[PDB]
Amino acid sequence: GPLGSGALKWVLCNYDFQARNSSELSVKQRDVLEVLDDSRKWWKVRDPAGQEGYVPYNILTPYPAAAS
Repeated sequence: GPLGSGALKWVLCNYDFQARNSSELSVKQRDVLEVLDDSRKWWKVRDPAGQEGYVPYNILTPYPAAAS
């Protein structure tokens, strides 16, 4: 088959978290966001409205697109 060159790495939230301090951003249990930085516990992500902000990785989870 072909090689491809466009594999993004989204995350699915598992708990809600209100955040508006200065450079933080609120998230919800059904929100889905794309990871921009993972250097520390405060991951940086982009929401579907076009903003950005920091959030703790502990409430975020991978997007394996499968469950049981």
